[PDB]
Amino acid sequence: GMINEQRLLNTFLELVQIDSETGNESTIQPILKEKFIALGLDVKEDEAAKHPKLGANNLVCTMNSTIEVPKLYLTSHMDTVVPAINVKPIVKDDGYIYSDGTTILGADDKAGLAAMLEVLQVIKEQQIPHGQIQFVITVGEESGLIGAKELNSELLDADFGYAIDASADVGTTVVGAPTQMLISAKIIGKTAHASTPKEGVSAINIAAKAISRMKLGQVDEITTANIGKFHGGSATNIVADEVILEAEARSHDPERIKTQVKHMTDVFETTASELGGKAEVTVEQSYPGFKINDNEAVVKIAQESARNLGLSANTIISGGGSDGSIINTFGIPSVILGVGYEKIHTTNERMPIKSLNLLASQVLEIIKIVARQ
Amino acid sequence: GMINEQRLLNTFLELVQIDSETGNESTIQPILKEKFIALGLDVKEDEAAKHPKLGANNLVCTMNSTIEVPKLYLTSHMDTVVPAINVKPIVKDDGYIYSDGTTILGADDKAGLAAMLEVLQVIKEQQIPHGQIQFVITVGEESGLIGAKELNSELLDADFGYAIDASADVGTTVVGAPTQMLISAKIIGKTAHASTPKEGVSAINIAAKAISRMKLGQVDEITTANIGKFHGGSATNIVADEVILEAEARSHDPERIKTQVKHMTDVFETTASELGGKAEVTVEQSYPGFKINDNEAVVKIAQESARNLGLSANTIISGGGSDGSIINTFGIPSVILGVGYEKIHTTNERMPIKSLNLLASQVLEIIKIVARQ
Ligand SMILES: [Ca+2]
Ligand SMILES: [Ca+2]
Ligand SMILES: [Ca+2]
Ligand SMILES: [Ca+2]
Ligand SMILES: [Ca+2]
Ligand SMILES: [Zn+2]
Ligand SMILES: [Zn+2]
Repeated sequence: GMINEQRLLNTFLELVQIDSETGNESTIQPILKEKFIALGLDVKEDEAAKHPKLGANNLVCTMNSTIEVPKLYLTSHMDTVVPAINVKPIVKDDGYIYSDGTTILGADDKAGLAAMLEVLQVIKEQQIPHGQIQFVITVGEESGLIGAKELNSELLDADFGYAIDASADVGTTVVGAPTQMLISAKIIGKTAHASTPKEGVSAINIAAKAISRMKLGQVDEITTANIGKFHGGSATNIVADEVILEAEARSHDPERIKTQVKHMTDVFETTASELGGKAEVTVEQSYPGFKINDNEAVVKIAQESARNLGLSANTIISGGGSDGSIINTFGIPSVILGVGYEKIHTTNERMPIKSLNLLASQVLEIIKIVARQ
Repeated sequence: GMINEQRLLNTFLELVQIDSETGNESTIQPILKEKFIALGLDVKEDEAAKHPKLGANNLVCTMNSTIEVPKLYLTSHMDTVVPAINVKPIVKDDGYIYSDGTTILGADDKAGLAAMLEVLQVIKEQQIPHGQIQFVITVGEESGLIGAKELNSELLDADFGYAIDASADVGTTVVGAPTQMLISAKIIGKTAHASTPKEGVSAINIAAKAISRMKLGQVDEITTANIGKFHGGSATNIVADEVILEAEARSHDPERIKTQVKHMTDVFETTASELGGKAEVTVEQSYPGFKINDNEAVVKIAQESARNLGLSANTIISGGGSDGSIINTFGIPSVILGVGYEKIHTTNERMPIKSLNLLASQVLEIIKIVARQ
């Protein structure tokens, strides 16, 4: 075929053996920079390292057009979740790459990086004509898309592109994603001895009553909410005067997320006030939602590339975020390609070899389709 | 007049400055033993020190009759709550003894001990006739009446007596105290990503809903219940699969405490099961309740002693336990005398000097009244 399977596997295995836990990207980043320079790209850094939760700058690597056709970008993230120091990957007879059980594999997202490096090597050695391609390697994706948020957008020059970073089968494309917001609550009551409970106001009882009347779980077909953490109270014989709650909400409609966050806020505040306490609520947007139209070129090209390789060509809506959630806010239409990694963020993480081969073949195919528009 | 007020004050100050945080009674215990022996008492020790939460044995100190009249016992506890290392008491012009604000005072319960020692010294030096009196000095009262629970009851020989350890004005007598039970619940759900909440079952939602269904606070006129601790969940983006609740219940009716604890147990178990989780509920009796009939000799002698000293002579019901709650289970009618200590278990704890004088005078009067019967 086109891609070198043996080389792609070796690249992937090399990459997972470079320690890059999120916020500690300073080892992997110079190595990736030098690899993309070695492949003939002009590699530029932004100033993301200045952020105190990030260990190196983002990389924006540009390959000149050798044809005019559309300007493409591709993105993967160089960081992994914890624990991912000294990953010892094992290729098995079942056709899956595993960790040894002591770490994550870091297929999320070094499969995406291995796929990008293999494709450039294939393009070089076969002189495949192509348009302009940007390879955007981010830091801190696993700390809440922080590299993407600190990205110098003037370094980008693209009509559309692809985040190689969806939890879906290879050939499935994520065409929309939700807005996510964090909602935290501090519920204050009044301390008393537990024998004289009329002298106090229990923040545990207020928080429990609030939660019991709150729209939570699958709030509707396109909206979710979850209380992740509930902590409060020091002793059985004391009326609890403080509870801390940490929650989230997600929706694919911006008006529904607004209503849901206001709802949670108001339920906490008015339940606490009714029972003689008070609620301090604070909110933070993690990322904004998007939906790319089904007839946009970026979608149809993704689908054609899947069809050409005998894959589903399905388009789905994700339950969460990626760097494409942020890059979409720059006005560059972006969809998220299935990588086919499994059990990510756990020490059982694994990568099917056939999926790595197809992903690499798909990214090549996308570049060729864009090159013939 | 009869109690030596300065000597009483000096004895109190001496005792508070000997560290006896609960479980670390090993230093104060032999110091107290020598004081009781030097005042002419036969002192016996049990084997409470073998208990791994207790640092010394209880002391049972017996004073033979110099008359036949009823056999009395008096009890105080030698331990204090934390923080009570390096207590630096201050006697102020407003008529109160304070700490320096970095520790508790330990008026609870060294006011009781001081009162006892002074009364013994007045009896000795004035040759006041008396019946048999036992002075029962416990350890671990502040760890849940643990020394009283380890007490060798065959060392006791009394018709009735008094725990000098109530949060009430001097001349007020506690004639009843409730049953307290601890109830703890581990609520288990099922983990899932917060974007797909139907795949999981939130233990936070279950635990909150259970609490909203439950009778809590002032359950009725003589029954209380409190959720003191509520802890669960690790992250906003994960459906929480575990919550630990720690609760209590109290009642002056031993059947209503059982009904309440069954009610709480049943609501946890049925709510968990309904919503697809489970509830593990464990119960422990901290201490049993009692109520001494108001016409009993022990109550009438406490009230008479109070009236003789110009004090209210009220009888109340307490909100909590004491060593008297345990000693009553041995069949020795016991009521709890108001000590007049204030803001106990806090670094603002204080002792009115006038209350200390009246308490020592009251204990002396009770011994005299018993000696006439
Ligand atoms: Ca930094
Ligand atoms: Ca990830
Ligand atoms: Ca679709
Ligand atoms: Ca011991
Ligand atoms: Ca106490
Ligand atoms: Zn990823
Ligand atoms: Zn006490």
